[PDB]
Amino acid sequence: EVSAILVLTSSEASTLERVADLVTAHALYAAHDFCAQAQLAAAELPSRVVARLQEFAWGDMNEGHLLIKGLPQVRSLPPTPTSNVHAVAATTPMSRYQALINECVGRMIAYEAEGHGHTFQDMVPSAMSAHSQTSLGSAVELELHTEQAFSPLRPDFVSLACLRGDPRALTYLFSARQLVATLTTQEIAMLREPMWTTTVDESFLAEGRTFLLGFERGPIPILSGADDDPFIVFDQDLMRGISAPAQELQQTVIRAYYAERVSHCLAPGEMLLIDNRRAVHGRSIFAPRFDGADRFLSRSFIVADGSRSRHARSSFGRVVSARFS
Ligand SMILES: O=C(O)CCC(=O)C(=O)O
Ligand SMILES: [Fe+2]
Repeated sequence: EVSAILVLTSSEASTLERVADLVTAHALYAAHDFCAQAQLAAAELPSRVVARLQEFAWGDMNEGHLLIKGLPQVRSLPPTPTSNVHAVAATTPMSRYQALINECVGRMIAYEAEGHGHTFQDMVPSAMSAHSQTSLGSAVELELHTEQAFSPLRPDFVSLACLRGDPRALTYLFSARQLVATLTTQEIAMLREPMWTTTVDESFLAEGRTFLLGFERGPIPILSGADDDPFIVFDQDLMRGISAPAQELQQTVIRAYYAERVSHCLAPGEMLLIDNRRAVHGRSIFAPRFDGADRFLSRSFIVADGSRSRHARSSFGRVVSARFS
């Protein structure tokens, strides 16, 4: 299991519910005002909660993730949308609770090329099966990855709030610290070498869309940073080793992930913060019904520094333009 857990008491959950009334702007149509109101209102959250979130945000020895339990109950939840294009989560009370927690940690951001720049994306099963694929997506394991491995503007954190869970849908987490503990000195040194080229994810592609950084990037290393607190960039579908040993080292990371990954089945009222520099994530197979009661998460992204993406956004805008990813 996860172990890095923050459990809100009923009094803390009640304070959070009250503080959410200070966030009144439309999350989709006035994203910057919505996020700025959440950042200001987050000062009213219980100090014990704020302390834990700031410690996690600092990063040093943070475990790669933070699971938050005991959020106020999801009460009049609409049916789970059958597609992930509606942005239903963005108008629920859970999205306000998620914004308050997010804005303690850092600045919320969105990407034009990822779910049409929605402040909160609906993470719901897709019935879609493209040419290469032999299954709709939930029918296969979502492989270990860091979010936007190809992009220097990738989020620092991935935020997932659970509206409806599925008991067979396990979220898998595996930290860069867990990886390094299983490797030899030589494997660690090689993972720190720029031996992997990156490719823009197919979902980021569009007619007439050109990326300033091109379609193929790198070579880049898989590991970087401090020896005792390494950062990881990984994605087997979008990363190709420049040589046979670099390709074999990707397999070594995958085997270590299967051996050491921790799992958690997200349930209503829970929120998971993933440190996108310190951990990789994945998801098991599950069997959605597309009946209105399927697994439904609200996903959002966090960056420590909004100035790093200013060149890619408009003034008082929260959306990174596609060509800059
Ligand atoms: O469905 C999950 O548990 C995680 C999905 C995922 O890859 C994400 O949140 O980026
Ligand atoms: Fe992901």
